[PDB]
Amino acid sequence: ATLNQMHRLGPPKRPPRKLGPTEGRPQLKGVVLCTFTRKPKKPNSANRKCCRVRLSTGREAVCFIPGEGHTLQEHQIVLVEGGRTQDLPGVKLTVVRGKYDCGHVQKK
Amino acid sequence: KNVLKIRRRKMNHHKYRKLVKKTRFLRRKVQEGRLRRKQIKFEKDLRRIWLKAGLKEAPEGWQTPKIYLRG
Amino acid sequence: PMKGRFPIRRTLQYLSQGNVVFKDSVKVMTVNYNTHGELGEGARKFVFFNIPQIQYKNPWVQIMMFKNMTPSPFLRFYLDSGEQVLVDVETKSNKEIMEHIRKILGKNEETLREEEEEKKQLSHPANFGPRKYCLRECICEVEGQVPCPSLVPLPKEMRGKYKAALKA
Amino acid sequence: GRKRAKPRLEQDSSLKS
RNA sequence: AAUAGGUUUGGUCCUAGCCUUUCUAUUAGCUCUUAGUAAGAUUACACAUGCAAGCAUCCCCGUUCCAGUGAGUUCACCCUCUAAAUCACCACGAUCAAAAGGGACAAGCAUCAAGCACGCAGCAAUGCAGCUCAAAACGCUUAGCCUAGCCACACCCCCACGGGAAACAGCAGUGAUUAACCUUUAGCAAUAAACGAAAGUUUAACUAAGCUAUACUAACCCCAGGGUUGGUCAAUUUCGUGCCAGCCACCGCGGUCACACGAUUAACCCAAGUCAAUAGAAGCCGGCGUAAAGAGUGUUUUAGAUCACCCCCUCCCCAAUAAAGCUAAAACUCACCUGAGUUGUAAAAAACUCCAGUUGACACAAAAUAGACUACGAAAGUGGCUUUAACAUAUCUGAACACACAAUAGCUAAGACCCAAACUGGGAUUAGAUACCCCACUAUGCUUAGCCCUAAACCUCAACAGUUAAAUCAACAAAACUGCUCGCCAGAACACUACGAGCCACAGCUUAAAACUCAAAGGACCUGGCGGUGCUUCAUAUCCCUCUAGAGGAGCCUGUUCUGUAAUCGAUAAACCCCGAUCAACCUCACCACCUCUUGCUCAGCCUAUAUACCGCCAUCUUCAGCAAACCCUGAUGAAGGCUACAAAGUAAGCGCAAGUACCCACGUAAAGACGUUAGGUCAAGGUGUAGCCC
RNA sequence: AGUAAACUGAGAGUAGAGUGCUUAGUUGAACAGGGCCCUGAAGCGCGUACACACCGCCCGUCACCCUCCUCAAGUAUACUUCAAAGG
Ligand SMILES: NC(=O)c1ccc[n+]([C@@H]2O[C@H](COP(=O)([O-])OP(=O)(O)OC[C@H]3O[C@@H](n4cnc5c(N)ncnc54)[C@H](O)[C@@H]3O)[C@@H](O)[C@H]2O)c1
Ligand code: FES
Ligand SMILES: [K+]
Ligand SMILES: [K+]
Ligand SMILES: [K+]
Ligand SMILES: [K+]
Ligand SMILES: [K+]
Ligand SMILES: [K+]
Ligand SMILES: [K+]
Ligand SMILES: [K+]
Ligand SMILES: [K+]
Ligand SMILES: [K+]
Ligand SMILES: [K+]
Ligand SMILES: [K+]
Ligand SMILES: [K+]
Ligand SMILES: [Mg+2]
Ligand SMILES: [Mg+2]
Ligand SMILES: [Mg+2]
Ligand SMILES: [Mg+2]
Ligand SMILES: [Mg+2]
Ligand SMILES: [Mg+2]
Ligand SMILES: [Mg+2]
Ligand SMILES: [Mg+2]
Ligand SMILES: [Mg+2]
Ligand SMILES: [Mg+2]
Ligand SMILES: [Mg+2]
Ligand SMILES: [Mg+2]
Ligand SMILES: [Mg+2]
Ligand SMILES: [Mg+2]
Ligand SMILES: [Mg+2]
Ligand SMILES: [Mg+2]
Ligand SMILES: [Mg+2]
Ligand SMILES: [Mg+2]
Ligand SMILES: [Mg+2]
Ligand SMILES: [Mg+2]
Ligand SMILES: [Mg+2]
Ligand SMILES: [Mg+2]
Ligand SMILES: [Mg+2]
Ligand SMILES: [Mg+2]
Ligand SMILES: [Mg+2]
Ligand SMILES: [Mg+2]
Ligand SMILES: [Mg+2]
Ligand SMILES: [Mg+2]
Ligand SMILES: [Mg+2]
Ligand SMILES: [Mg+2]
Ligand SMILES: [Mg+2]
Ligand SMILES: [Mg+2]
Ligand SMILES: [Mg+2]
Ligand SMILES: [Mg+2]
Ligand SMILES: [Mg+2]
Ligand SMILES: [Mg+2]
Ligand SMILES: [Mg+2]
Ligand SMILES: [Mg+2]
Ligand SMILES: [Mg+2]
Ligand SMILES: [Mg+2]
Ligand SMILES: [Mg+2]
Ligand SMILES: [Mg+2]
Ligand SMILES: [Mg+2]
Ligand SMILES: [Mg+2]
Ligand SMILES: [Mg+2]
Ligand SMILES: [Mg+2]
Ligand SMILES: [Mg+2]
Ligand SMILES: [Mg+2]
Ligand SMILES: [Mg+2]
Ligand SMILES: [Mg+2]
Repeated sequence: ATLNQMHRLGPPKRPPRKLGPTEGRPQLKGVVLCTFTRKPKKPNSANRKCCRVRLSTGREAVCFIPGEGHTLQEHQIVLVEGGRTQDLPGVKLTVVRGKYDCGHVQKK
Repeated sequence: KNVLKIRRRKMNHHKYRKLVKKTRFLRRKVQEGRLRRKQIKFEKDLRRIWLKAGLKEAPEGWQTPKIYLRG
Repeated sequence: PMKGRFPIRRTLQYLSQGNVVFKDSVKVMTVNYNTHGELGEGARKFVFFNIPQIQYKNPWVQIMMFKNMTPSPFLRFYLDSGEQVLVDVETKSNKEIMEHIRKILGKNEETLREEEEEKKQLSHPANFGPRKYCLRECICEVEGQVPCPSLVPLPKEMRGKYKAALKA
Repeated sequence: GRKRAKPRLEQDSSLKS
């Protein structure tokens, strides 16, 4: 662009950054509604344990439960963090193992 | 060059024209309702003017015309 | 690279190289110059090269330019008293124009040196405060004085935790 | 549908040796 | 974004997003020794209890400060003028600083483009009709700020007469709420403030403590944890698991050799921390033929530029445009004569048969040849003839919207109608044929008057000016650039969409997002594969025809398949099928049933799995002639490429062919036949890797 | 081309066992020109969105399915604005 055009338009304006599923927050509290498994998108093959939780913000979302084995049940309290499950489309939240009702994975 | 980008646009426009074709009677009823609200929104904006200026009724001999009708 | 011809003109170093600082009387400087003609070449270079430097050193002086309004180029200064100073610049180089107006309406080097000294009185070395306004923030930074407790702990006798304990 | 790796991503230990 | 790195492809280059590495803060997990220091609700939601303003010979003064919070939000800065206040009193001043006046002063959105009285003159009466605004008015949304600090607020109604109602955004503390979570300590000794003439009195300001790895600094005889270890990126042994469990910031990993999962061992990094999530810090001088981007065309406005004086060489004509008039060829129609068929195509059917052929008359349709020309016009467009009018600008640039245009298609009204022709109807094709093929006919193509305002409106090259020397240059296109200006662009897709607004448009046009989603999308080029891919020349027992004898039908022999059986295996398109077998009544034998043996003919054994781990020996193109180390050169030292004999960048060991040898020759037939192709055949010739069995 | 065709013998392997295989000999032909739909090769091209390489890639209707958004009848709720005024 010309100097006159650069002057007339001004300094570039960044797009307002897009808040993620945590709404720009490190963690959120949630209440487990249901548990189920999701199929990863190809070429991956697995039954990845997920759950639907109602977040403290009111919105419901699907959250991946990491680790081998969990004991989550409907009406239980969990802390959820950000981070997408790469092979699960639409799953952008992760349950924090070792907080509230979700305990640490039992060794071997 | 290839026409793959044109082909994406081609299908989008075909499906849109076909969608509008299928629902042209619903869209006509929706458009009619919007024009009514548009006319009401216009009449309110003019009424706001004379009311905020201290008048109690529209200026003598003023009739707000219908500026959104096909006629 | 930087856009335009002579990109040096759009650098803070270049703009600070102006030597013309107008006296407080100068309020408006109008420049009448011609786009074409060999005798108005210095006035064109003056507008091109030096008007930016003059404005930088004199931000509150209005500078207005006028193209091809008269047969010859000239500068006219309007002073607060109401006096007008006409400077004919036809046939003069841009460097001579800058030297001319510096002589008749620019502050001399002595008047400017004084102002710089009066500014140094505003930042007294003996004062303590934020680094923005003062060289040092606290006397603890002076060698020989009791250092800061954040860096060197104080003797138990100089601490209130233990003065009250003995007294109580 | 046996996973077919990319030939360019194929790992080699020639440098490690 | 940097000293950068990873990631699109079969490959290269380019573009581009995403991500990695760095530094902070908060929260989470796990872990944690001491001392000093600094800093410390998520919430302008609700608050139990205590305290936070007194002083003083009564008056006054103070409680209008300090402390708090960040809801609201251009009252903060400069200048002018001038109060209150300080200087005991006067200050004819200084200091400090309100109100008023002038100026300046956040971000995003223009899909907020018009605001609607926003001005001026006059002593007044009153007169004029102006004022702001794309250089962003008006409006919406967001946010305390420019931090020695300032502004704002003080439960709410902007205010606080009044009303709702009964107030911690003072300190300590509590409830609810949030991922977020400090003591219901002491002292007025210091400093600050209030009061007093003063000794002094008071103060949850403050001072000194309490609590907390949030940080800094120092230390530790004793005591280390957290994460990571496929690549980016420092660092993995042995097991388990077997596309499952799980993992991953990105690319990706996991189906029997998992450095990527889990455990275990070891290692790496940091360390009283570690680093999971989140947030922030680093973002315009780059581009627009083909990647996102020159918006269909021209003009001009406020302005900008130096390409304007100087200083100069393509006026007139050819297919600009508008109007009026005109017609040569070919149609249509009509008439006479003649014929009995005409139309339709790879071939038919349907259709017509007042049909066809010759001759004559004959248009509001369309404009061979010229035109191999490259002209006119702003573009769109413009190619029969004549005439009239007529093709802006003595500096350039200048609009999605202003102004005027703008192919084809389409709309409204009235006409013309030869031919063509969506749609429709009929014929045929087809598994179907709402197509392609044939016939008929309509809207429409034409005229007139209005609209509509789109195009692959494209030299896919913005206007103007200048240069041919530099580096010629990613690639291709069209040799590479400079100055200047306007327009436009900032990953893909959503999306020529939604909503808003405007429009003679109403199933429309113009302008044009977001949410969810992804790690690509994309441009150019190379190679390979493939083509219902072109041309050319070929196959010599050879692709077709030609020549001879066969197979395909019958019986039998034999192999395979299928079925059957308690009852092997292997081969199994060419390149399996009288094949491993130059050979099964027992044996062979590896199969089935029953019985028996257990250091066993063997310093055991296994014809168990895997020919997709192999050696060995082979099929196959091969009824081929090529493979190729080592060098050299071209393409900018890109993926790539390397031949011309009157030769122009190739030289080539070796291997194969060839030669030679065998058979009856030098002929023929054998033999030979590389590299590579088919993860081709064979673990059951034998051997053997790995895994499995051992009464 | 001593080829095809026909006829005859021997051998390998077995205790024996093939209309099989290997091999020796006998008699002994016909045609050999013309073409490129097909088949395959060679050369020189052209296109390419395929690269798991046409048994490729790939578009849309419908079905199922989750995530997000738009439109939308009637109705309800909440919020904003007024006095920045007049007698
Ligand atoms: N909008 C005006 O009336 C106006 C007045 C003076 C100057 N300009 C200049 O026009 C340019 C475009 O301005 P923008 O980006 O704000 O407008 P824009 O292009 O966004 O258009 C918005 C409005 O301005 C008009 N506009 C557009 N281009 C214009 C032009 N060149 N001149 C005049 N009007 C124009 C449009 O018709 C419309 O009404 C700028 O260079 C601006 O300085 C515009
Ligand atoms: S800064 Fe001076 S004593 Fe701490
Ligand atoms: K990159
Ligand atoms: K008092
Ligand atoms: K605030
Ligand atoms: K308030
Ligand atoms: K005190
Ligand atoms: K790793
Ligand atoms: K003609
Ligand atoms: K074109
Ligand atoms: K090819
Ligand atoms: K037969
Ligand atoms: K082999
Ligand atoms: K074997
Ligand atoms: K084996
Ligand atoms: Mg993760
Ligand atoms: Mg689409
Ligand atoms: Mg922590
Ligand atoms: Mg006073
Ligand atoms: Mg003031
Ligand atoms: Mg605009
Ligand atoms: Mg909108
Ligand atoms: Mg706020
Ligand atoms: Mg309160
Ligand atoms: Mg209030
Ligand atoms: Mg409190
Ligand atoms: Mg905290
Ligand atoms: Mg006193
Ligand atoms: Mg403390
Ligand atoms: Mg991936
Ligand atoms: Mg593996
Ligand atoms: Mg293993
Ligand atoms: Mg591991
Ligand atoms: Mg493009
Ligand atoms: Mg253009
Ligand atoms: Mg266009
Ligand atoms: Mg112009
Ligand atoms: Mg334009
Ligand atoms: Mg514009
Ligand atoms: Mg347009
Ligand atoms: Mg048009
Ligand atoms: Mg028309
Ligand atoms: Mg016709
Ligand atoms: Mg039909
Ligand atoms: Mg017609
Ligand atoms: Mg005509
Ligand atoms: Mg065109
Ligand atoms: Mg232009
Ligand atoms: Mg985009
Ligand atoms: Mg369109
Ligand atoms: Mg649209
Ligand atoms: Mg709309
Ligand atoms: Mg038979
Ligand atoms: Mg068998
Ligand atoms: Mg088999
Ligand atoms: Mg096999
Ligand atoms: Mg085969
Ligand atoms: Mg037996
Ligand atoms: Mg037997
Ligand atoms: Mg056995
Ligand atoms: Mg094999
Ligand atoms: Mg020989
Ligand atoms: Mg041979
Ligand atoms: Mg040989
Ligand atoms: Mg195989």
